[PDB]
Amino acid sequence: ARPCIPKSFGYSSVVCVCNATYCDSFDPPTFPALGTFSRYESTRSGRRMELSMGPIQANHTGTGLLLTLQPEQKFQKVKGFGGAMTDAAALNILALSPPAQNLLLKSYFSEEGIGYNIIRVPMASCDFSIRTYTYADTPDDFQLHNFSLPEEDTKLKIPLIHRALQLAQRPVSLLASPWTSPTWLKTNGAVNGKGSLKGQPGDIYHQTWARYFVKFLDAYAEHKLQFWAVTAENEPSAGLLSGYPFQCLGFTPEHQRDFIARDLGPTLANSTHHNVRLLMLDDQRLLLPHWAKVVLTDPEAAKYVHGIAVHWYLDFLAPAKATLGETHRLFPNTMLFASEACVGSKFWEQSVRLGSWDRGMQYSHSIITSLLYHVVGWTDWNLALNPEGGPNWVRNFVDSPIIVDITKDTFYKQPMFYHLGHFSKFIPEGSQRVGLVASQKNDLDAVALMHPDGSAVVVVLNRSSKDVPLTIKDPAVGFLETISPGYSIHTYLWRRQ
Amino acid sequence: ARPCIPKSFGYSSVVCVCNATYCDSFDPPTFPALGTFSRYESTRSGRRMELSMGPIQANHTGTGLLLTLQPEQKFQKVKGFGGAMTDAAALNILALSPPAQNLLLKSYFSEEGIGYNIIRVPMASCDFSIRTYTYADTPDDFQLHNFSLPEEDTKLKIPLIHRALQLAQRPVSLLASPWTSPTWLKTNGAVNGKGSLKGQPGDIYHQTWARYFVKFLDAYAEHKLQFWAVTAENEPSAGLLSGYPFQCLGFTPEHQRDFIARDLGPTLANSTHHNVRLLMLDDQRLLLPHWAKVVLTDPEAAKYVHGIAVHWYLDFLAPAKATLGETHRLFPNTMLFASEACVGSKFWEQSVRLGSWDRGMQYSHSIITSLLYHVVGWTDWNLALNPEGGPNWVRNFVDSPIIVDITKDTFYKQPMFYHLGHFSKFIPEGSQRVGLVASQKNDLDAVALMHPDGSAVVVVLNRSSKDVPLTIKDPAVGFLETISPGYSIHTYLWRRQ
Ligand SMILES: *[C@@H]1O[C@H](CO)[C@@H](O[C@@H]2O[C@H](CO)[C@@H](O)[C@H](O)[C@H]2NC(C)=O)[C@H](O)[C@H]1NC(C)=O
Ligand SMILES: *[C@@H]1O[C@H](CO)[C@@H](O)[C@H](O)[C@H]1NC(C)=O
Repeated sequence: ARPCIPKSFGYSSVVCVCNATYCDSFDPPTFPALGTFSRYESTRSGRRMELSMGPIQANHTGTGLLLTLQPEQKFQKVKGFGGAMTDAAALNILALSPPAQNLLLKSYFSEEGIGYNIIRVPMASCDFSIRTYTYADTPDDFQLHNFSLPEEDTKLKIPLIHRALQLAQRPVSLLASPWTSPTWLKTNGAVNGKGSLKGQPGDIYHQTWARYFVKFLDAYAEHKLQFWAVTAENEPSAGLLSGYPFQCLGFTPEHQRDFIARDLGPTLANSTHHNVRLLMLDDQRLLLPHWAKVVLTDPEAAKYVHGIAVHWYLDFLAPAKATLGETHRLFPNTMLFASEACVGSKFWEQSVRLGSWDRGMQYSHSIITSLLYHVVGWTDWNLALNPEGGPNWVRNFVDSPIIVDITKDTFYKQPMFYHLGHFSKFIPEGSQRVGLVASQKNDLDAVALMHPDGSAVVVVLNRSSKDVPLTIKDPAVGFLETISPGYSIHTYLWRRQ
Repeated sequence: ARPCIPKSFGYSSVVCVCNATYCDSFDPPTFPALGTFSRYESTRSGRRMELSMGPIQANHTGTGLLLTLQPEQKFQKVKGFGGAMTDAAALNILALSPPAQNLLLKSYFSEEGIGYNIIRVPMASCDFSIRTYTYADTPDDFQLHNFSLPEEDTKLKIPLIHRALQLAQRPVSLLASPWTSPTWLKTNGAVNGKGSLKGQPGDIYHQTWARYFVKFLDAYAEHKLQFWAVTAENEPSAGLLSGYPFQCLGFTPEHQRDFIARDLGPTLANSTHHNVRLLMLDDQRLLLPHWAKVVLTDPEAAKYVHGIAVHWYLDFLAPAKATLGETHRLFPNTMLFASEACVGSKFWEQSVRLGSWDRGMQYSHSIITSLLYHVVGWTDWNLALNPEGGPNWVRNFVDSPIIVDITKDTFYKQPMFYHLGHFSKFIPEGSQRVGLVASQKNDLDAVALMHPDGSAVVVVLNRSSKDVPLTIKDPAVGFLETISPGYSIHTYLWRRQ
């Protein structure tokens, strides 16, 4: 329907401007006849998910690199893509006037949008909140009667989550992650810094931290929202580092293991939410395969765990083979899921860089790499932030895909947003990654998956400056002749039958 | 040269039998000397455009009826006259022996015939086809790889058009019209029934439908044929009716308006055929002025519409003033044009009355009405039918100026043929209707036009049983004393210098 309204801010590309009466959107998707492919392009130079089409001819006039689809080579199945509804995000969003709010949600969740089917939901305050609270801050309340939900959950997170699910293309799943417990179960009695839970797994401190997990669940359920999964903690490696500034609860791998085993798992198991899946190690990729080795090799924990959740900090190198690769090898039946990613901390980079293509590229390179190493789903950090890059009670240190300019009632869509969309919109839940063979060495990143209905989808990223001539072969349909422009991103689709 | 060979089938008048060795034909056209007028005469009693000549008098003594030419009451200029090359027609025409054919084509297109200067051409199958087909029946071919012309076009319609042009000496203009789009573009997936273009204008369905016109014109260009104009759709209103039996595609006027502005207009504009004119509403009179108001008050639609096309059901009433007149008043610069007419649609009447005089009169009466109300030219329906009024695949049979009996290798020219001829032969493209006031109430239908060379033509029709004596005054030259025999049609021509 409506194209991108560009705006430069002195970066290598532009964002797209939406206010309360215009936003760039998509038409109900079409499915071109067997023999016909669809392409979506976004370029640094300015193009933004633009639909074009062409032939899958059975001749082969292309003499460069070949990408051969190998549909019989079958890999993991996809949970889906989304991002987190942090206090920050909820606040920045409700700054906007209601019509702007809807153009915004639609952008993320609608078919006119990019089809998010996941929302990560922090359990009380995190660094991206305007205050440090938990759901039971009243002291020595061990059976949890003053367990309540603040204005924050009741007015901000929850009604937006409802609206998000109304607009949604597809069914949406919900993920929870606690940052810190009530401070009267902490070795340090403080929402941050080197301070774990009190006593040892099994004891009453440990048993209450588990009941809070259940309570959060009942509480969100009165408002009629069920969770697909919860993480055991967000970033527990962090609570062992003295002077950690954000809300954090320490857990050595050995500690998480025994906690899940004796407390979290059994408590969850015995409750009406026994179907909510538990995820472990909600923390950085360099903590694997070790953390997995420790938690899962003990039978009594492992039987509760459904997946391992990881974090991409896109400012840092971290070899996938040695981390995720090795992790799948050691437990091929244990799913890998990416529960947070963000970029913007390099001290010398503005936290929010409006129209940064490099950052979009970094995003996609990260998701592709993800799926080539067995990952079932990728989840962004904040849905929306301000131009400073907040509101964060400690410091802005990360960008976001949508930035909200409250003073001008407009909001902007970063190259990030579209580099994500090239995946989330075209890989429904149930899709399965399938083989895809390069004919030769190439400066491109590629990935191929297969829709539920059995149609193909291949994302191609170019991070070099040079254009790249490319042929994608599909054994059933024939050859798809194309060029992949420098600094670009294509998502190709087609029927196979 | 050769006169009509008459034969009767028990109706009020005769047909002119023609075969492979004989057909009634005209001498090469001449002009009356200044001071003399020319007459062509057709009568129920058997005279078939008989040529005679007589003097223009200096003075006139009388109390009887007086038609006064008003050379300065200048009105619409004239595009011309012709008829439609439907599959049915081509098929009938092409099933006679070759010399039977040439004679049939010359009957319509030569100077020794009635010199048609328009052929309307259906873009694929109508109800006067023997099979349903589009040019793009492969489903979801949004790119129209498999767009093409089947035999109906390539061995029937085109060859016959080339031959028709060859024989014609006035330049012939072609007009093209689609009944249905491919079925994958339509909401109901059928060639018939309530249905329309999917989605909304500016979308992919609408963009394709547009491209289809251009492909259409591409293909006909490759066979060295250019079209003067196309219609936005044949009988759009019909596509809006539950149960509709034959090829169609339904537009509300808003739909048609928006389609024209957003898709059809631009697409034609950005192509080699931009010169091709575009006519809106290829439907019945009662839709005016409404449809006219809806399309023509939107300037993004108006800039594309070169005129308004109307269908004339002769068995059926419409008030000329409240329809055409009013429309001319609102849009004097959008030409009215008649794209179709037929007799024998109405449920209770026979499709073919061979030799029906009553039918010819119904023709000229209403072609004169057309001219009186700013219609710039006229296009009959099927050039040739069979004695059933077909073939037609929903059995939607109706009459035709020429009826072909293949078992006898013989075709029959009807009163309609000559009734049309009285106009088509004597009103070259560029003629301008002028005023003609009567001196008193009277049973005649008349019309006056001036040719491009400056000389006069007046058609006089008598639908009463009684001879009317009358005089035509033209101040430049004098008086024509004549009689309109009862149940007759006369065409008069004279120089003015
Ligand atoms: C076609 O029509 C012509 C004219 O009607 C027919 O020839 C005439 O009819 C009879 C038969 O010989 C003769 O008395 C006349 O000499 C003919 N008249 C003229 C003007 O030619 C002829 O029979 C028909 N042709 C065919 C092939 O059936
Ligand atoms: C369309 O046309 C091409 C070339 O003429 C042909 O090889 C192909 O098989 C056709 N496709 C379909 C779907 O009919």
